[PDB]
Amino acid sequence: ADGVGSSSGNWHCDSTWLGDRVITTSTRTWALPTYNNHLYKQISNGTSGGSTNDNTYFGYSTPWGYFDFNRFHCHFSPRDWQRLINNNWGFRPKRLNFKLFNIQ
Amino acid sequence: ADGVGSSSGNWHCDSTWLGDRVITTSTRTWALPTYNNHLYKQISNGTSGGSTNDNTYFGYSTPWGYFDFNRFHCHFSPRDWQRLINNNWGFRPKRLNFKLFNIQVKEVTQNEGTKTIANNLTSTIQVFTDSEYQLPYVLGSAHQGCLPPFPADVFMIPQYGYLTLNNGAQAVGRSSFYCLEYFPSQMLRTGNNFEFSYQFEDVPFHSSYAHSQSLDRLMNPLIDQYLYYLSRTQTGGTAGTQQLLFSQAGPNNMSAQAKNWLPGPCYRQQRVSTTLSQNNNSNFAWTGATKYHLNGRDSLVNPGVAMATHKDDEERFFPSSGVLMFGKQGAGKDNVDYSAVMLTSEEEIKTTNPVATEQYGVVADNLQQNSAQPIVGAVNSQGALPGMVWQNRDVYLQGPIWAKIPHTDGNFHPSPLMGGFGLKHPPPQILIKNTPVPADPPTTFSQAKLASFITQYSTGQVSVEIEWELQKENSKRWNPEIQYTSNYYKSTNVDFAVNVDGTYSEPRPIGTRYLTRNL
Amino acid sequence: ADGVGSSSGNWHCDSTWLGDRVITTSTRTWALPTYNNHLYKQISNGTSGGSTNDNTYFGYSTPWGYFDFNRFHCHFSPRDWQRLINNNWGFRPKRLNFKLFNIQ
Amino acid sequence: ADGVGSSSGNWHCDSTWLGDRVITTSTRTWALPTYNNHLYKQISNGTSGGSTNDNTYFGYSTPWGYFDFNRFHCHFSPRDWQRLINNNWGFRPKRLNFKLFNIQVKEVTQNEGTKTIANNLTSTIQVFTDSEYQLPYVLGSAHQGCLPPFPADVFMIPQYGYLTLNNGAQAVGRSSFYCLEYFPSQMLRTGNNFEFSYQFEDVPFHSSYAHSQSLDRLMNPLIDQYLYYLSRTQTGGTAGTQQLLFSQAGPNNMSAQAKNWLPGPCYRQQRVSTTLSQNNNSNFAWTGATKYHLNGRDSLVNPGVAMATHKDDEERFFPSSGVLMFGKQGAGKDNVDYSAVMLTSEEEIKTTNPVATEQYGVVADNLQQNSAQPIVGAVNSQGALPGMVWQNRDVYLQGPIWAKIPHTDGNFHPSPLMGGFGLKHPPPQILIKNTPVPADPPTTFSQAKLASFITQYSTGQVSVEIEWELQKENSKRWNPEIQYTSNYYKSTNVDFAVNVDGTYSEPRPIGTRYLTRNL
Repeated sequence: ADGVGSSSGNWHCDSTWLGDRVITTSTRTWALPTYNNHLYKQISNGTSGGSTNDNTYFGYSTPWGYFDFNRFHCHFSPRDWQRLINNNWGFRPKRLNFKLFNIQ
Repeated sequence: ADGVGSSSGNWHCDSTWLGDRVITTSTRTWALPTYNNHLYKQISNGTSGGSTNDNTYFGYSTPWGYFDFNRFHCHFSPRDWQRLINNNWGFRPKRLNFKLFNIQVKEVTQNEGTKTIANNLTSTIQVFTDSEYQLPYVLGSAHQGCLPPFPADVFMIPQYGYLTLNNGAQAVGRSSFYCLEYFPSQMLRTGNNFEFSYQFEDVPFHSSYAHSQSLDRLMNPLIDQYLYYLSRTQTGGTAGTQQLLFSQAGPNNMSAQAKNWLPGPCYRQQRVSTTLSQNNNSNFAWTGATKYHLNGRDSLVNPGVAMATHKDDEERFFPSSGVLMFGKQGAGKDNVDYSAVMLTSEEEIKTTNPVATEQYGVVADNLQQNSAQPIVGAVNSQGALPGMVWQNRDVYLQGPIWAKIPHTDGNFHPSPLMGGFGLKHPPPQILIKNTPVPADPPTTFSQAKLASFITQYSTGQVSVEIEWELQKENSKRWNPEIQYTSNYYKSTNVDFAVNVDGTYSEPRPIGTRYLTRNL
Repeated sequence: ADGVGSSSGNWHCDSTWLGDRVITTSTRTWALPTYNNHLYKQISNGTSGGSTNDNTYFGYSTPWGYFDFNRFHCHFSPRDWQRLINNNWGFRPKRLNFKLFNIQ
Repeated sequence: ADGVGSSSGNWHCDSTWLGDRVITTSTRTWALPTYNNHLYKQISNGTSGGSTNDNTYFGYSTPWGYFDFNRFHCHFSPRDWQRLINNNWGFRPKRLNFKLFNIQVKEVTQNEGTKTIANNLTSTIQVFTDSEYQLPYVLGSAHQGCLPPFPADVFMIPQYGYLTLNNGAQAVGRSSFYCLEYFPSQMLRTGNNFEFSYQFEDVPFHSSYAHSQSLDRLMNPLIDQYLYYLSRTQTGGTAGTQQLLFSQAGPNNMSAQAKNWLPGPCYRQQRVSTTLSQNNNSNFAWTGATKYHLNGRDSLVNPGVAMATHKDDEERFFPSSGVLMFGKQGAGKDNVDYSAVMLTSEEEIKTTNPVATEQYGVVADNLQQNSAQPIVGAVNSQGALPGMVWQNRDVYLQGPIWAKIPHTDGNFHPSPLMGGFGLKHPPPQILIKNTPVPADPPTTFSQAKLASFITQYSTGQVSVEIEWELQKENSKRWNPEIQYTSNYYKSTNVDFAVNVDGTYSEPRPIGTRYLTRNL
C-alpha cells in the first residue's frame, strides 16, 4: 500500500485525561537539510586565538540530524499544563510512541 | 487501491423522490488557497480610527478553510424546490452524508512574470470535522462561500476565523484562543478520500403553507355568542348619564366577540416605502432603526421576530431591517440601489402574526373615574403572553437551512430568526487546510520557525447528500390552491438558467408557503 | 440497643470525589429551645401603627423548630468549592441522606 | 451490651518474652479537659515585643487533645529494659494495638465557691486516628504529655495544635488551616469503647551494642602491609635535600597504613566542661552555638548528627547542644542548674564516629612547591564521602521511640537525629475531644453561634500494646561483657521506685548499648 499518492499517516494532536493518567499526543511538520555536504568533520577549539582553557573541546560533527522532544511544551498545551499543575501532587511519564510519516 | 491514476470518487448530483421523503445529492468542484501564509493572526477593531463602539471586535484568523452548505439552493434545484413547495405542508432534514474525493494539490512557481503550475503528488491536505462542537461555530451567520446553486460553477473555499470576548480592540482574560492543529485530523494525498455521515436530531417540520383563516375570524359567522361584553357606558342623548349596558356579539360585531387566542409577540420596527417620495427626507436607516443593546453595544435586529411584512393592500411598505434581502446576480457589496436587491415578504403570516410596522395593540394607562377620562396607550413591543400563537419566518430557496442553538441555561422557542431549523447539535464544521511544505532550509541549524514555503493550492470535488422527510398535504379544500408557477409569457432569458455570457442567476426569492391550512 | 450509655451515631463530615460525582457529608451540633411556651400563636401586622400597606401580613408562629441546610457552605468547604468551580462545567444534586442522633 | 453499669475494658499491663520477640502492653488512666472553650484560635509570634526573628511562628490551636506514647518508658519497665539491653544486639517494633475504654464524662458546676462534679451519662467524646496522614504530624517533636512511665500515675491529655507557613507573625497564601471536625470520627458514650490496630513498616533494627574494634585498628597487628606510603621527603642531616623515600607500614606504625574505610560525617560543635572554671567566662550558649540557617532563621542543631560525646579520658566535656538532656524528677522549666539535668553520653560510638567537639581531619590548602611550604587546613564539617561508616544515636528508656520521615523528594539516611526509628507511615495521630454540650438557648432565635456551654471533662483508661522483634546476641567473645546493673550498696531510696512522698523518679538515663560486636 506504500505509494506516492497515498498518505502514510494522519495528524494526531490532542490530550485525553483518563482517571489517574493523561495521554498527550502532538504532531509537527519538520524540514531536514543536508548537513556538512554528507561529510563527517572533526571540530575542536584550542587555547590559541584568545580562547580560554575552560572552553577547549574536541569532537566531530555528523551529516545526521536528530529528533528531540525534551521540553514539556512539546507535549502539553498551556491549558493542559494548568489542569496538571492545579489538580495533581505529582506526575511521571509511563510510555512513549513515536512516528515519522508523509515524507517528501 | 489509493493511487495517482485512479479516481477516488464519482460525480453524484440529483434528487430522488420516494414517498414521504426526498434525497437530494449534489457535487461541486472546489479550490483551496493557502490562507495567512500558514499563520494564525489576531484581528481586532477598536474605536480609534473613526469606527463606532458597536463595531469593535477581537478574534483570530486561521490558515484553515471550511466547507459550508447552509443554503437550500445547494441541495435543491428550482424544479425540485417547486415540487417541494407546491405539494407538501412541511419538511425537515433527516440525515446527512459528506464526501471529499479526487483531490489535486498543485504548486505555483513564478519568475520573470512567467507562472507555472504543476502537480505535487506527495503533498497532503488535512480535513477534520468538529464532532464534539469544541470550536466557535460560524456557520449559522449567513456568510458567503456556500456551494454554488448551479452545479457547473467552481467555487473557492472560505477562510475560517472566529471572534471572542473583547474590551474595545483589546482581549480580556476570558477571551480564548484555538489552534486547529491541536485537533486530530485526517491527511490525504491525491489517492485518498474523506467521508462522514451525520444524522439530524429530531426537529419540528418547517411549516410550508399559509393559513386559510385568521385568529380573529375563527368563529361561526351564523351564530351569536352566549357571552356578553360591555357595549355602552353612557345613555344616548343631549345630556347623557353613565350606565352599564351589555350585548351579545354576533356576526354583526365580530371584533367585540370573546376569543381564546392572541396574536404572536412583536418588537416594533420602522416602515419604509418603495415609493421614494413617501419616505421622510433624512437618513433614518441607522438612527430610526430598531436595535437591541448588549454590553454597551447597539446592534440592528435583522430580521428579528417573525412579523407580517405589511397589511392588506400595502405592498410598497416593508419593515426597515425586518425582512430578508437577497441580491440579484452581480450586485455589489456597498450602497446598492433598490433595483439590484430582492426583498422577501412574510405577509402569509399576517393571520397569526402582528404586522411588523404597526403596534401590537392598546392597553389602559390609568385608573378611570368620573373626574378622569380613560387613557389607552400603544404597545410597541410585546413579550410572550399565555394564549399567543405565531408562525416562524419562511424559508427560501437561497436562504439558510439551519442554525446552532447557543448553549445556554434557557431559551424561548429556539427557532432561528433568519429562518430554518434550530439545532443543538447541528451538522459539524468541516475544516480543510493545505499542509505547509517548506522550501529548502539553510543547511546550518536555526531555531527560528521556517517562514519560507512552497506556494500551493488544492482542488477537488465535494459531494453532499441530505435525506429530507416530507409532510403530505391532507387538505379537503374544494377550490384550487395557489401554486408557484413560471411565467408563460416570452422573455429574452429563461428564469433560473444561464444567459448569453454563461452566468447563472436566480431572478426572484422563492418562499415555501403556498398551500393552505385551517387554524 | 437503644440506651442511655451508648451513642446512636458517629460524626461523619468530609467529601469524597469519585469520577463524575462528589459526595459531601457534614455533621453539626444543634440546640433546640422551647418556642412560644408550647403554644401556637397568630401573628399579624396591620397598617395601624405607622406601618405600610406593603408590609401587612397574617399568620401563625408554632412551637416547632426546623432543620434547614439550603446554603452551599453547609455541604462544601472552601477547598471543596474550589475543586468544583475550577474543574467542572456544571453540577446538580442527585440524592440526600439525613440523620439525627446522640440526643440529649 | 454497651451500658452504664458494665465496664468496656480491662486493665492489661505487663510484658511477655517469647523467643525472638517481646510484647509489652501498658494501661493508664487519663483526663481530658475542654480546650479553648470549644474554639479554634490562631496563634502567632512576631518580632514586635522584643522577640527574635528566629522564634517567629504562625499556627492554630485546636480544642482537640491527642494521645502520644512515643517514649520507651511508656511501654517498658526498668526491669524489662534491662532484659532488653543486656541480652540483645537489636530490636524494632513489629505492630501496635490501641484501646480506649471505661469512659466517664463529667460536668462541673460552680456557685458561691462550691464546686460540684456529676456524671453526664448522655455526653459523648469524639475519637479518630489520622490514618491517611492528612494533618500536621506533631508527635516526633519530643513534647510532654506522653503516658507516664509509672503505671499508677494519672495523666492529662495534651492539647493539639500545629504551625504552618508565616512571614513574621503574618500568614502567607500557602499557609493552611485544618478543621478537625472535617474528619469522620467515632462518638462514644460511657458504654462505648474504641480500638484500632497498626503494623509498623519494615525498619532496620536499632543497634544495641558497642563496637569492640575501631575503624583505624581493623588490621592484623602481627603482619606488615604489602603496600607503601611516602615516609620521608627530605634527607636527614644539617643541610637536607629533597628526596622521596617509601616504607611499608607494619605494627610499628599503624596510623600510616592504608585503610578501606572512613569515619562518619561530622558537623562540628562547641566543647563545654562540667568543671566550671575550665569554661570561658562569657555567655556563649547561643552565640557560640552550632546552628543551621533556614529561610533567614537560625536554629540550634539539637542534638545533630551522631558524634561521640568525648574522646578517651575526658568525661567532663560534652558538646553544647550535641547530646540529649533529661531532667531529674521535679526539675523546673527555665534556667535549671546542672545538678537537676541528666546528660547522656554517646562515647560508645567513638569507634566509627568522629568526636563532636573535635575536627574531622585536615586537608591540603594549597599546591606545594620549593618556594611554598605545605599548608593543611582543618575540616570542621564533612558531608558524606564514599567509604564512610557510622553509628546512629543511641536510644534511651525515657527517649523518643519514632519519628515521621518528612515527605520530600530526597533524604539521606533518614534516621531521626534525636533517636529511634524513622518511619514514612508512622503510628497515626489519635485525636480526642469532648463534644460540646450547650447550655439553654435564648428561646427566641438568634443566628449567632452558641457561646454558652456546660463545663465538662472526661476520664477513662487507655491501653497500648506493642510487639517488638529481638535480634539475639551471637557473640563468641570469651571474657564477660559489660551489663547494666543496679548498685549493690545501700541507699535511702530504691532506684526507679517511689519515695516517701509517693512520687516516682528515674535516677539516670539508661542507654541501650552494652553488649559488643566486631566491626
